Amino acid sequence: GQELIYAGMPITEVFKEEMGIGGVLGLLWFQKRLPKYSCQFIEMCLMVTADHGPAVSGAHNTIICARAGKDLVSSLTSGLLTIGDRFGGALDAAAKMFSKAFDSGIIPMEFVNKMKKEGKLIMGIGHRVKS
Amino acid sequence: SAKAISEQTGKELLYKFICTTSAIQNRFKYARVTPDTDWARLLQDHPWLLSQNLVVKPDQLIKRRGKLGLVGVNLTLDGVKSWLKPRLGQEATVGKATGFLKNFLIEPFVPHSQAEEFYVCIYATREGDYVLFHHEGGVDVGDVDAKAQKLLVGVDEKLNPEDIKKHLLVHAPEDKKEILASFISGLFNFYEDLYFTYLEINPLVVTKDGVYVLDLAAKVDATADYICKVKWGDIEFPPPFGREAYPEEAYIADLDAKSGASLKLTLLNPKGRIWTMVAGGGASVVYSDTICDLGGVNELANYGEYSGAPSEQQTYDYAKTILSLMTREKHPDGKILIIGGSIANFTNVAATFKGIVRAIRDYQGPLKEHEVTIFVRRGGPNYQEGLRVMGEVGKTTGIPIHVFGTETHMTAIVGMALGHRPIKSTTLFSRHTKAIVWGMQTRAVQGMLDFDYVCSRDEPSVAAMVYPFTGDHKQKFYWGHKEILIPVFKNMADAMRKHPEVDVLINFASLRSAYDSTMETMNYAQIRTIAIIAEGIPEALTRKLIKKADQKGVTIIGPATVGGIKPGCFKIGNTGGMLDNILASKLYRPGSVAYVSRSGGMSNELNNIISRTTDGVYEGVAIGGDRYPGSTFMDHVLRYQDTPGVKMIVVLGEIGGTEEYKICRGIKEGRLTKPIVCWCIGTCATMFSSEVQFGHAGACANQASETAVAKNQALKEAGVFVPRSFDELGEIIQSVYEDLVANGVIVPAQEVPPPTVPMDYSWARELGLIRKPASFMTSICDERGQELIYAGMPITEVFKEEMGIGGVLGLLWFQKRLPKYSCQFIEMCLMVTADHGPAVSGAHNTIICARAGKDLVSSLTSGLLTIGDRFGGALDAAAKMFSKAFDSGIIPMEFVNKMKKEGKLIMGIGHRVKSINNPDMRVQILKDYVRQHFPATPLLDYALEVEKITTSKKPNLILNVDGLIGVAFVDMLRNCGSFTREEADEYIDIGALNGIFVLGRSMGFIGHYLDQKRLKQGLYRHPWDDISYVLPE
Amino acid sequence: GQELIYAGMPITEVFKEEMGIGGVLGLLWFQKRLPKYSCQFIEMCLMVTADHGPAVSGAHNTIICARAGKDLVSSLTSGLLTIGDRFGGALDAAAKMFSKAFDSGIIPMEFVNKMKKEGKLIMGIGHRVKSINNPDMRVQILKDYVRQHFPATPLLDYALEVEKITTSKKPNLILNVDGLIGVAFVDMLRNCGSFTREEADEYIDIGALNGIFVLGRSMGFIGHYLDQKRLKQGLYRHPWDDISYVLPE
Ligand SMILES: CC(C)(COP(=O)(O)OP(=O)(O)OC[C@H]1O[C@@H](n2cnc3c(N)ncnc32)[C@H](O)[C@@H]1OP(=O)(O)O)[C@@H](O)C(=O)NCCC(=O)NCCS
Ligand SMILES: CC(C)(COP(=O)(O)OP(=O)(O)OC[C@H]1O[C@@H](n2cnc3c(N)ncnc32)[C@H](O)[C@@H]1OP(=O)(O)O)[C@@H](O)C(=O)NCCC(=O)NCCS
Ligand SMILES: CC(C)(COP(=O)(O)OP(=O)(O)OC[C@H]1O[C@@H](n2cnc3c(N)ncnc32)[C@H](O)[C@@H]1OP(=O)(O)O)[C@@H](O)C(=O)NCCC(=O)NCCS
Ligand SMILES: Nc1ncnc2c1ncn2[C@@H]1O[C@H](COP(=O)(O)OP(=O)(O)O)[C@@H](O)[C@H]1O
Ligand SMILES: [Mg+2]
Ligand SMILES: [Mg+2]
Repeated sequence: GQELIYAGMPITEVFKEEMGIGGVLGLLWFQKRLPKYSCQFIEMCLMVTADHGPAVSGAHNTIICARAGKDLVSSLTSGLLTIGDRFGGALDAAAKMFSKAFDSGIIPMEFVNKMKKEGKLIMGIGHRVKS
Repeated sequence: SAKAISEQTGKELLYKFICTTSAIQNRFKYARVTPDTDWARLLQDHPWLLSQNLVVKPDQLIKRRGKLGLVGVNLTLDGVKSWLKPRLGQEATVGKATGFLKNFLIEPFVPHSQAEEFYVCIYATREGDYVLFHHEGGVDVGDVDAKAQKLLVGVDEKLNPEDIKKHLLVHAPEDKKEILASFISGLFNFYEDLYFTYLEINPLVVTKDGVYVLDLAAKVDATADYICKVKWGDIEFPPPFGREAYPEEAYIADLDAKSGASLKLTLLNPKGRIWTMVAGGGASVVYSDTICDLGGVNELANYGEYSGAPSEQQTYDYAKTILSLMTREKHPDGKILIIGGSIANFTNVAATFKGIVRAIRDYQGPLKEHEVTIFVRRGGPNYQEGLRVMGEVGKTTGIPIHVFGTETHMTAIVGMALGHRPIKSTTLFSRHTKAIVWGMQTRAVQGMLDFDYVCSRDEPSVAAMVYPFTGDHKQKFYWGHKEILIPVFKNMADAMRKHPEVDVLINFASLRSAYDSTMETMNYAQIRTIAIIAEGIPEALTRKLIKKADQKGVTIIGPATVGGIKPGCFKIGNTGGMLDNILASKLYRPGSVAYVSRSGGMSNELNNIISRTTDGVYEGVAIGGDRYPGSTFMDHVLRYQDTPGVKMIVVLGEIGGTEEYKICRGIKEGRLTKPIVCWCIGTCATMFSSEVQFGHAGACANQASETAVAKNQALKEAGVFVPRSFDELGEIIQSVYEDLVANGVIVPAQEVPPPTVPMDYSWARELGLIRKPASFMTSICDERGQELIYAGMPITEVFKEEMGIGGVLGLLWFQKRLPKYSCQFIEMCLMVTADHGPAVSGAHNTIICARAGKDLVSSLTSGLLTIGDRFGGALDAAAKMFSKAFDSGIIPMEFVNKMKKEGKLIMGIGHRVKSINNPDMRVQILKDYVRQHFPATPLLDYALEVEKITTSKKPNLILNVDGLIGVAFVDMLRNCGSFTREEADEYIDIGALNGIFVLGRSMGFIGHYLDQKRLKQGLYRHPWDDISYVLPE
Repeated sequence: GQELIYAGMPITEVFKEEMGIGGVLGLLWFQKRLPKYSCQFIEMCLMVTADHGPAVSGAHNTIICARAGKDLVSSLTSGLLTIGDRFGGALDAAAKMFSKAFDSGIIPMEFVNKMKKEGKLIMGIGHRVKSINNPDMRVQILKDYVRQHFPATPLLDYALEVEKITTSKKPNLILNVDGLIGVAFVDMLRNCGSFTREEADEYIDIGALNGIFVLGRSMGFIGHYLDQKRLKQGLYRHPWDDISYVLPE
């Protein structure tokens, strides 16, 4: 077009309506004009997940790669490719687990015990130091 | 179709599987004798042959053997051998059939009285299976239908044993009723379980000792093979007495059995000069009728058909069989090949004709030697291209081929070749009909939509598709020039629920699952009409479909049909084909003529004929070719009688069954008042010496009344407009029509032009009307062909030439057939670069990745992405640096000093531990191979001179493996003789050397991934004590 | 060390013993000195999987990427990342499927019917053009090799029985190259005598078969990258007339 359109909304309208990164993500991922608290929450998640030091599987790989004299894209992707199972997968895993448990109609205690019997740990539960 | 089995086959099955309280005697006591019998072995296997007297008779589907002196009764083995001496191998003429007596059965003689002989018969009909019994059995029973007690076991009914005693055994001796009732009960269950359609035991003997099955004649429903294979085993279906069995027939039968397509071949006269290769069960019979009407009966070599969209390969295998058969011996007047057919509904004429053309090319020498002339007539999908390739093969081979299309009357080529001429619910569909299509049939759906658009329908006729193998999704289609979406459902229940407007289902399920999916459809009350496409559904299953449909008021069109068409309203699947044919035959608007045919191909020929002779088709239905059509000729004729828009009816009948007589009855009763035109195909069968099963499963006359000749006569007598032959059908339709216009019965509507649909891109390019530029360009591999090609070399040749990995790389990377030493050197490089431990950047990243629980590709690429500069780059760097220096003309010492001045180190020089006196083995291995096999190594020589200098500074400044591979690879490209300097230089520049490292090391990295997984290594996190955190304040 | 060691074997010994690429792969992937027929068969697989034209998901991506002026590694990996499910996954899928079916003890007919009921198609069965009477040459090359050199082929034997069934429905439901490599590789791991059942099963599971395809096809992909560079091919932009834009209102 004569203007860039994000999920039916023109780029000028996107700015005029003060959508923000959260709002833009709403259009491009979900094709929705989300409530402003929802946009703000998305932005908030992107901020707390921004980084967690250079020791983690992904950061380490990017660093190695950067240090092996590679480009931004190569270095970034080399790190991103670790994201998925044992690294960064927990968000999806936790959401899926709890959603299943909830929707199954089992009470939290039944769920806790079900996991123990099945020999599974709860995703999204536990911390190395935080009490 | 129902096929006869030998007496031995039937008895073996009976003895194996019958379940009765009755003690059946002489179980498996039979011995088969042929002219090749090893009597010593026969006697070893059948010692009972010496235990009592015997009976001997041929087992060749010969009826009334006793009356022919062909049953030798109460003989010793010596007597049997003497009886066989003048008979075994002898020719015999039984009626109009003449064959050789080559297969006999020997069984124990069963002494009994004439009073101990009984007659039992079970046979299938639409309404169920009749069970016949007579107490006066044997070689003199006479008319069993009139005499014998008869009992109908309904379609899903069970045979009540009390009914056997009550209705059937009325005249049976009292002391034998219990045993007969038990046997008959078991016999019926056997008949059902093994899919018999006819089972006669005459005589059945019952003595003080038990039950004896003296004779057995039977037919099984051969279409039930997929069910009964296990029980039947390698069941053999013999040719009728008088005909021989040929291996070419068995070959075609095996092809037929392995596909939805229909492939049929029966040899009538291998030495005949008239051969046919016609598409369709209907058209093939019409062409045979025409040939016989023109006096060619004695010279007609075969009867056969191909239909149901066979592939190019299937058509090739079919055609090569015919061509081989017609070039066995020369005929003085040469030979003729008739390649005909209707205007096809969906068979791809180009694909099938390309198969035939390939066979013609392969047999061109013999065809010319045998003076073969070919005549072609065909219409249907891509027929234009089909006709072109036929014409072209004639030109290139010099074989005379005369090619015709839709403008030539179907059977006209026969006269040319022979020198006679020079060269329930009344309304099923409306303009509102919505259908569900079962099966992934996107082409048929698009064809329906193209028809709907030109018919000026408000909405598409297909509301949804059901396909159980995929998940629910939407499929793209075209409504004019507009792209639309049609939903596809995994489950039928979802499609029905979401589309309550649907009252029609078109079932494209294969024969294997059509029964269950049709029964499933009938659980949805919304569905009032079901079209069943599949050919080959067992008759017993179709009867169950009929029972349920009748009780639910559902109209079934099919099985074994293309469907039907209602101009202006609705088109069933492929019926009527593509837009070109819909427009040509004016199928976009209704006329006044309604028709019904068994044949799909012929229904589209009727569309053509009717469009040319009248105001056009009002509605047409193809009932299908099966013995029990879901809806009959009468069912549709009555709908047409009750449809005011219909002014005349056309019926294309067929040999087999007595359906057409219902029309005679309806006229006589005054129910049918509209003019009816009818022609029954299959008049040729009357002239054949043995029974012939035509293409349609139902096209076989089991009684005199079922012949086409008989039916045509009866219809003509009843007042139906019957032509002299199929050739005069068009003439009679036009005559009836013209009389109806004259009498003001019909008022032809003024013609309105229909909506215009764009040509699909596909056809447009094919006819070269448009040109569209390719966005891409490749030169290394071609997968489009009959074989995979790597840079001009076919995959088989790659293997034949023992190219190896190195050779394949030469092809795909350089598009060159490299010298074997060069290939081997490449393989050598991949081997030395395979791995170098887990400590290096890439291996480390792959390992971290595999430990982070990732897949092989993610883990491998995570490590590959470290390749390039500081890691893995040295091969390219060394090659480039040394090549530049060499080519500049500077001597090695000048180069060493230049680099020092420029503040650069020499790439490919240096090692942490390997000294000049302590060499790197990888370097040695390669250096030695290179020196021993390469014709020239100028750059390696230069590099070794540089090494001489550097090692005199520090002993570890040796030429390392990256330098050695780098310069040797340059020497290979430059001096192997496959590349110009320009080419060699380009390949180095574009990074072929980086490719070597990457490809080589990928093996090590995948190795590490597998290792970490097998070593069950947990998530890695780098220790904090190895990280200096220098953050702001 | 003073010498490079591949799974306990020094690099000179590797060359001296004429191990070849197949032999090297034996050591690095499985840590086994495989029979020479097994090595040669591996090399053969890597050759038939080398390439299959520029139309396939992966090749296309590599080409686009090369044309967008990127490096060998970026272009290769951009293509490799498509390998896995609907592209190149079939070898693993077929091997796993047939191995399960075989080991379950169900006869080929039971298996064929089980799949139909479960609403699943057989992985490694079917071809767009190759018929039972018009064979896939890659399948021929390998089938013939294996029949000649594999001492035992139980799973291939089972698969060919399943092929017998499927081809008698529709003639193009042949055992394709992904099915043929899949089952032959299983037969190799199980019957070459270098692996315990447990070992053979672990290797299939951890996706050694995906490795074969990835490694093999990497040659074709690098081939394409080089080709595009040499063909001095410009930046690609997909044409708008091939895209249906179904945006909200
Ligand atoms: C008992 C003891 C040895 C180990 O227990 P611990 O470390 O506290 O607990 P565990 O490691 O067994 O884990 C506790 C529970 O959390 C559960 N759990 C852990 N992580 C979980 C997760 N992410 N999701 C769900 N459940 C989780 C475990 O399944 C376990 O369940 P259970 O108690 O129902 O079996 C320890 O508590 C102890 O030393 N106690 C002192 C006893 C003492 O004084 N001894 C006498 C010396 S004189
Ligand atoms: C002088 C000394 C300190 C360091 O020198 P070194 O390690 O031999 O040499 P360098 O590290 O400087 O490298 C040697 C040369 O190889 C060159 N070089 C290194 N790697 C190279 C490569 N890959 N390609 C090309 N040139 C390379 C360097 O440019 C250098 O060149 P130059 O000699 O012309 O300057 C060391 O030799 C020494 O300790 N000597 C003993 C002196 C002694 O006994 N002192 C008295 C104590 S009482
Ligand atoms: C029936 C027909 C419409 C569609 O059938 P088709 O294309 O041969 O077969 P399908 O698309 O349904 O697939 C055939 C079988 O292969 C199976 N199959 C396909 N790919 C498979 C795979 N990869 N693994 C396993 N099974 C597979 C399907 O499950 C199906 O099984 P089923 O037959 O047991 O249901 C078609 O054969 C036809 O047109 N036949 C001619 C009938 C005729 O002449 N009609 C009368 C006109 S007058
Ligand atoms: N094994 C046998 N023992 C005694 N009589 C037999 C035996 N086989 C046949 N018969 C007699 O021979 C007659 C003719 O043979 P049959 O099998 O009925 O042939 P067809 O019906 O062709 O004439 C039978 O009706 C029966 O009387
Ligand atoms: Mg008899
Ligand atoms: Mg047919």
